[PDB]
Amino acid sequence: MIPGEYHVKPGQIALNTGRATCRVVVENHGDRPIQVGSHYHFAEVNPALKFDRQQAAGYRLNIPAGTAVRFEPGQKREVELVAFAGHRAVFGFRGEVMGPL
Amino acid sequence: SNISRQAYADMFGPTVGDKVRLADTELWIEVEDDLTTYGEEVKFGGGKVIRDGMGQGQMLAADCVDLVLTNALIVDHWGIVKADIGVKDGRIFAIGKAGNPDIQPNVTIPIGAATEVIAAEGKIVTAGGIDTHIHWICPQQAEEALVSGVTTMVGGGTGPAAGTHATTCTPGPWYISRMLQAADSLPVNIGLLGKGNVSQPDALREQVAAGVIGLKIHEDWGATPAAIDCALTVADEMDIQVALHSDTLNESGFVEDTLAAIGGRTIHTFHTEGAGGGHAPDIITACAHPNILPSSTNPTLPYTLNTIDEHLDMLMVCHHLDPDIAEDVAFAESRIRRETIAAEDVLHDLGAFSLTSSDSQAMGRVGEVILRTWQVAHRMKVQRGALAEETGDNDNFRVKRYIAKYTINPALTHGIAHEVGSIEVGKLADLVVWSPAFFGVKPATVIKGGMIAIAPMGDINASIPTPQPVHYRPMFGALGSARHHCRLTFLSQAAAANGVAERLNLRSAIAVVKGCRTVQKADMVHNSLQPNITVDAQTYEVRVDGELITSEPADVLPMAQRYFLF
Amino acid sequence: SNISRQAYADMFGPTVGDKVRLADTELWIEVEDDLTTYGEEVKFGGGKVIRDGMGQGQMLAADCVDLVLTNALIVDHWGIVKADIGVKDGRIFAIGKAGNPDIQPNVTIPIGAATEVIAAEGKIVTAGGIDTHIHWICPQQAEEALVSGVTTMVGGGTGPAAGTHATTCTPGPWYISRMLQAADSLPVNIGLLGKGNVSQPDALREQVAAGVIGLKIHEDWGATPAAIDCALTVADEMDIQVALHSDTLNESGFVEDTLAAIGGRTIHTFHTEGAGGGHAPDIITACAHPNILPSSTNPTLPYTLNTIDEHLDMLMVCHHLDPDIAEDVAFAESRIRRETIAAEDVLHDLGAFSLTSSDSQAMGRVGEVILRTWQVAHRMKVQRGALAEETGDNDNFRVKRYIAKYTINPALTHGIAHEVGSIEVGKLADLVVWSPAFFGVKPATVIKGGMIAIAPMGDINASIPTPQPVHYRPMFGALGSARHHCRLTFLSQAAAANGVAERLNLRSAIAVVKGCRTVQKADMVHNSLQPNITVDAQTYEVRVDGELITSEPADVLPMAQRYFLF
Amino acid sequence: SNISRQAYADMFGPTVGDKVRLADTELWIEVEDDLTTYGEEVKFGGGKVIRDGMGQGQMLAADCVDLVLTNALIVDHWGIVKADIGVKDGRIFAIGKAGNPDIQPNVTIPIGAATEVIAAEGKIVTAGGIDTHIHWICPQQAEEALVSGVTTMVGGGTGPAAGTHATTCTPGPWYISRMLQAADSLPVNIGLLGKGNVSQPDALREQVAAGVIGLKIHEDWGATPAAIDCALTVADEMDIQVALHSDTLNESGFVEDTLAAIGGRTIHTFHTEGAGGGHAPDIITACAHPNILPSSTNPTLPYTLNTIDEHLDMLMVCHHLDPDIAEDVAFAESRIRRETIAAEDVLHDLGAFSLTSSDSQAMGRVGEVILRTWQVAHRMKVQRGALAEETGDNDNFRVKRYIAKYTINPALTHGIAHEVGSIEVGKLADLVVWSPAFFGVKPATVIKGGMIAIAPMGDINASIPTPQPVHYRPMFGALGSARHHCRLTFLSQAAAANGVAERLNLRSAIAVVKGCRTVQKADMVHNSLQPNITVDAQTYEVRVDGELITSEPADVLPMAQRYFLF
Amino acid sequence: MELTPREKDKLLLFTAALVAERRLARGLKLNYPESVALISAFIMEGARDGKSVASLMEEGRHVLTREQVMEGVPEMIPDIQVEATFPDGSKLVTVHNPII
Amino acid sequence: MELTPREKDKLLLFTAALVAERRLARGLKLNYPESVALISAFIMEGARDGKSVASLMEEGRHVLTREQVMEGVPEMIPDIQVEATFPDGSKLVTVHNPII
Repeated sequence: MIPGEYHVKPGQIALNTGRATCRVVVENHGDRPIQVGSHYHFAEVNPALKFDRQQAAGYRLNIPAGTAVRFEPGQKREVELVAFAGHRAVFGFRGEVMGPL
Repeated sequence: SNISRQAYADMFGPTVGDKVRLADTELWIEVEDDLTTYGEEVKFGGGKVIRDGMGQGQMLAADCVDLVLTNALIVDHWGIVKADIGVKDGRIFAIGKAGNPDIQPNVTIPIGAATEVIAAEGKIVTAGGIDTHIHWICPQQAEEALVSGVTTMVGGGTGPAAGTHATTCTPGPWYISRMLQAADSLPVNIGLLGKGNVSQPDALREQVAAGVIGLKIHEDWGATPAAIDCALTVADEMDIQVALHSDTLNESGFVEDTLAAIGGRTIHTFHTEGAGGGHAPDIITACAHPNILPSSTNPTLPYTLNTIDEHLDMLMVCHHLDPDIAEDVAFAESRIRRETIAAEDVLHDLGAFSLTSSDSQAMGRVGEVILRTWQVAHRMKVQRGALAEETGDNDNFRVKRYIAKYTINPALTHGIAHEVGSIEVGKLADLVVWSPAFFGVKPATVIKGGMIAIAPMGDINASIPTPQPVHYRPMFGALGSARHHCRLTFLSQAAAANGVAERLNLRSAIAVVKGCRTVQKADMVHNSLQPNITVDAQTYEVRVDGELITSEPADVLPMAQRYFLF
Repeated sequence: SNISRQAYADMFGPTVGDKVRLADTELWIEVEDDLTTYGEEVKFGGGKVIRDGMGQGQMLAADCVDLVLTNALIVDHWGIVKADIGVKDGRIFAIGKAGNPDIQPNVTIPIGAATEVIAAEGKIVTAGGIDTHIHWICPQQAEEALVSGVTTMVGGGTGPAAGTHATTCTPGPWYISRMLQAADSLPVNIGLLGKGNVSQPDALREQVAAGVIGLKIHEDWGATPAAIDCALTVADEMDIQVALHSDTLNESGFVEDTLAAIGGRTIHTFHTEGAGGGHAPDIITACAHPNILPSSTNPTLPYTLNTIDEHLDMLMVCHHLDPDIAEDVAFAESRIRRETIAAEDVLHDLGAFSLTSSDSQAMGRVGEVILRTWQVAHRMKVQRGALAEETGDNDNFRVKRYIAKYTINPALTHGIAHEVGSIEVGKLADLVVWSPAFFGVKPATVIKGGMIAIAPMGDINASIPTPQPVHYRPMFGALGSARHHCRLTFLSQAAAANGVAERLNLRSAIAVVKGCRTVQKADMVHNSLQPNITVDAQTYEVRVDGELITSEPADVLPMAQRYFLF
Repeated sequence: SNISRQAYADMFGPTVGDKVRLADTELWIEVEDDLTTYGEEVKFGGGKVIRDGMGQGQMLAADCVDLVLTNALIVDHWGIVKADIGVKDGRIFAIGKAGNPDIQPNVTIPIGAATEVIAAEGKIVTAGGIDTHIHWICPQQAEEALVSGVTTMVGGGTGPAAGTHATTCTPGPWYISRMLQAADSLPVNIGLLGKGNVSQPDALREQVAAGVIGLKIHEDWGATPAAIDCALTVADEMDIQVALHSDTLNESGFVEDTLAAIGGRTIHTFHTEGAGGGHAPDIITACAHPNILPSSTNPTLPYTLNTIDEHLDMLMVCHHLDPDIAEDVAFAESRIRRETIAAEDVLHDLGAFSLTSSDSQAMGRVGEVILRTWQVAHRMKVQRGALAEETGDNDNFRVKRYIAKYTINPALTHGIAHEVGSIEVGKLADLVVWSPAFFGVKPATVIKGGMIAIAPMGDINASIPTPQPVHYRPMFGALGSARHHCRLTFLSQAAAANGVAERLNLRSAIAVVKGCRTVQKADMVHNSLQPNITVDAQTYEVRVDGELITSEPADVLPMAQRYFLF
Repeated sequence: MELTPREKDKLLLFTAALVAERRLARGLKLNYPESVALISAFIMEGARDGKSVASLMEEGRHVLTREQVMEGVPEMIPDIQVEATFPDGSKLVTVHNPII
Repeated sequence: MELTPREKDKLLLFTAALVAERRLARGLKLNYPESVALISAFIMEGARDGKSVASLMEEGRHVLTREQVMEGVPEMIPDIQVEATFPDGSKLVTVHNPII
């Protein structure tokens, strides 16, 4: 008997189903580590990460909400992206779009 | 991508189909629905979702909520669902999916610069409780009650004076005025009751005109047919409630006479079982009527091994009875009946008793209304199994029936359900956050009108708020003007019209009561049964449709020795 | 029918001719009169008298009292009688027979729907005490004092600052204004004293115009003939009191010079014995004058075995004296005289000393003014027997003489006797309820302006208010606006006229002082003696009419180790 | 006549050339000047100087001070001198020679009937501290801080909600309004910060228009170049300060990018070392810029033996990080660097870091801002000896440099230096009195706006205020209306113009902020260094001009186990 | 811990009892407040132990005797009442004339 | 003494621990609040003694075992945190899964 215990039925949960995704190889050319969040507009990440920014426009990481992907200096790794929804309007980050797209 | 359900529950709390044990009881709830969009849940922290341009938008204050409770598991009379809760202007704005419409789908609760967040993932959220049987013997009762999860307190008194020790009456315009003024200092919603024991109507009308939202008829003040009738008449005119504690001595008549005086008009019966008061020994037969809104006080909930021994002296002290005086003790004794005390628990489970309350420091415990309600639910699941209404392998319906008892039902019965009583849009943000391991025992957060009023708080000088010693301390919601703005003083329509708030210079928000005469047994959420109940004049056996109603005394209960230091 | 006196006293408290021991002292009081009509006493509870149509009437609020204290044994300067007390509008309405004129005889205090009740049968009821020698060193003093039964506190200060540590002065308009504002937060009646040590009159007039009800002349500020004279002159103009603590050093002259400065004008002398201050060693000779209203501070009441040892260091710390500095210690020592300390107790018994006060945290104990007054009464009964005024086998007169010392006399001396000071109709309802076993030690109820302000209260979550731990907790009478409405801030006539209350936005009820210049020794209730007293310049022997006045030090006192945990 | 210096120091405190040890540290201060006239010092007590016609004059209130602090040893950024302090109207009137011009020479601070006195001889007097990094997690923080000597608290929050647990933001107009109202109940000066993490300017402008004096940019809300830029733009328009906690993840860029966003505009950087937050691992390089006003939080001051072990979990709880989640812990770990933690202490000693603050209950201790500042000063004297600026055999300059860190510098940085921040004429009388043996640990008196607000107080019922148990208790300065009059609520110029105080019905005195955009590193009193500092990307070594900056961890510190019960 | 007001209040009862406990151990005759605190704390530990209300109503009369307390104390205490969490929730224990 | 609020607050922790200490001595299985108070007070005395934070983070897991506490208690306490004055100022001690 455990006070307030959960009884979670086994199985998996499919995240961000139905949306466009795309893979991209990212390489950290910086000398310090960089860590990206699940909803950050990827195309505007730290300029030290080298990748095809054009393909990642309007995309974010296809990872469970709240989690993150880390890149140590010099690291190269392929990540999966998923397209932004709602109004698909981007405001903030590095201030590159600041409107729809 | 894909995530296993277990790790999912660890981050965002349980989802549809997952079950959670309520504290250390045998009651289990099952998530019936989740209003989220998997992968788009909002979460706060470094690198998380709620950040400028991401989970947070660019909207002005007027277009976003002030506070958002992320990933909460709501437990209310209407459902047990997982969702985000949005609060705006001290009131519940919406129950759904929070986030940024700019980049997220199905956002109904917008988050912006003006949005504060309370992380409720892994927590059960409920409306604040409502106790309609308070004796204002001391101001200290409000904190005790608030700490346990009760956000509204209705009752009466002037302090530690004989009258109040025994009855919930705030005698006269002067005392009423005084208590309305003192109420601004309390961190809970308040509404007073006047002394309704009088045969001249104008003496009651002044009290209602002075501020009370109801009239208490107590046998200690003389619960006679004439008095009862007078109060109900004024009640019908002014749209206020009448709470009754009938004639135990059978001095002016029996239960059927009191019932005849009542004349089929709406009335709220206190401790309908009778150990706390009422015609001996069958005042419990009242719950079979359509105009009766029956409630129980808490010392008898649930039937345990020490209940009877403890009751005799408790009774003597409260009503100012002399143990040496024979008739004072014969009376005291005729009130305590193992038979009715046992039947009461079942009647609650069947939905024949619609309310639970304390009867603070007068045969009741102010910080145990919620705790005891669940102890009865547990004991009934253990003794009788699932209810006829249940579906699936959970106790969801039993929980909805029991939660309604100290939330929505007390609110409908006293005509304040339009302001409080449950988690529905437009209602005041009186919410309670609980860790599942402490459900109904000790709360994580108590929110009054959109502001945290009291919460567990560790070392004030520590580097984080979690180091010991952790104990409940008042928060900003309970400070000066912030409190006034976050609490309600319930007035009668006559008083609100007369400018009582202006004359007394009351500072808190004002609410008015209405719909006290129209409520009936049928309106009590999940607790609207009217059984053909009988009580034997000598054996005191309670019978419904002939079948015997009874239960066995518990020797050990959950939500007890595992949580309290004393 | 017929009832034996013993069972009678058990239900309704003692009646005429019955005696009651005051706490654990040797003092006995005897009921001199009972204003009831045997068989028609009002009592509250289930089946009792106070019920609709019976002991309670059908009258509107305007025609009945708000609160009634049933079957009380009143102890005041005018009598020791059994009666019902009626309170209306925060003031004493009547002292007589409560009930329903409809069915009861001789009802003078009508009870109705608007009437709240406090059961005082078996209890002694007194007016709230008045301490006129407070040092506002900390706000915490008000609670300590209120808990002991003192409802009015007069004195001065700005907090824990040197000036206030030694003197009862609230320096200047700014500080005065500030303290008047802070006073609204205290649950006691308050009146401030300004620093009266100045030779320029206009500097005093502003202080009186700013709000003070009196001027304190303290040697630490320079108690010179010129200063004394200036203060008394302003006093005579503005109708305020002057409290003096004379020149112990004999620096500007001797007692006869200070007395010459006083010029026969009305003045209240602090610690007239002198251990607390005043011309060394015969400032006590003052009590022989008609314009002198003499009071004692409490550390020396009564003369016990540890009194002298304890005094030296107490003196050093209060007045900021340096123990290394010779003259600072010679001074300190000339102030403590076993001879005068012994004479003082007798002088109180003879009625030569009219007041008792604390001198809070400055050679006085704020929660012991009442307690020590009775300890002297007990020690004097034990040492000298009955007074010449006594009649019957009781100590009634000695009790009336001693009670007057911390109630009516302090009230007349400071010109507030029109509002408080005793249990008489029209006065503010500042009352204290006591169980006879704890008389003068720990109160059952402390009522401020008709509302219970502080009382012993047990477990807040218990089923009754009696379970342990029971300790004093604030009540509604002490909460926010209810407090403002139940307390008085005494102003000077100039200040009340100038609109000081409006400008400072003070919220509490306002009273004005008057009749400070007209009082004389002859006006001190039961304490108006003017003896031909002398003090020997070297032996310090006190003599009245030649006979030696002295007493022996007590080794054990009542109202001590039997009641306190520490 | 003539008096030896030793006996002189015993009566009037030390004079020119005398040295005093600060608590139990190795720091020594030397009196640089004495503004008295030997033989004419004012002293209070029986027979002393401050008496009518002597040390006290015949002047009206308007021509004398309200309170005088006699013989104080002032320790401030401008000097360490002995003098009398005069206070009038809640503000510092003068710093010089008090007395009576009638009979004394060079009197600049007149004493009269309206003058109250605080004897400060033998005591060190300082201005009240200012903490600009408060998280309003609980109202209890104000007392803790006040007791330690901090009289002004700037920061933000709504209570124990996730947002506030991690960030110092008071989200939106509603919460801002609510906190401004609740602030009147606190006995300290307060100014709020809004959530500045937004890319749309109007969302920030409302917050400033609603009442905040600054905007906090926190990475948990998204510290992106776009957000940073937006906030600084609004800041420049409205004359408010921006406090930053940068992007530790390097998610949107590195320190040089954040610095580029800042664009050379004025900004206050929080925990510039980085253990508390900021670009990993060289956010410390910021202190080399002219527009950067760098401060440290307190858990890392000074570098001791347990610092590192204690940090990991402290970090996890504050920012809501999941220890199971790898990236949440890698992050948590990259933040804690022994190298930067060591360099920080030196940088403070060199004057490269200008401020010290708490970061209350979010990786900071509210009652230890002052205490830890001196512990660093001590550890640096011990490790590095005298500063290049020192003169004579004392640590006077090091003390002036360190005191400025929690007094004048925090005040200039937030645009409130015109009201508080130091002991200069015209400023609010927020002063702290200390016995030299407890300097920086436990205060003798804490004065708010000319009224003692909190102080150590012994037995309330004792004959003197010194008997045990002695612990800090609230004074009159902290009661109701006296508090409102003695505290300030800092508003933004827009809010003060919009009538926010009138609309919210705030009762306390109001001050407005200004000069937040004009301050630069050069303006930080005694802490204006801009060093060519570098940090190694892997070794994390901090270097200034190439030379290595580092220090050794202390195993035992003063102001610790000798003063605290726990 | 999450101590509620009622738990913190009882901490006062417990501490007061520690005071009385030591004095009794020195052989002093206890006074009014010491006696009440001492007998009261006993009952609370009784509940923690799981004893019944009926049992404690009896055991509570054997903590102190007329010979261990100050004169007049036994008559100053007609009854003692305390509430504690028993295995089956909170219950009120009333000990009549505890000292004889 | 000049006790600050934080010192007086810890007095509550200490007193609560005295309560748990006695019950454990009677052989009772401690509950949630007793367990937290007991392990917590231990750590505070550890600092007074001068032991290091690292040491206490380890010693704190050996105060009580799964067999000395009530069922469900160990899982109701994932960690315990207390702050005390060490020879080198105040420090936070965090004991993870103290009961096993």
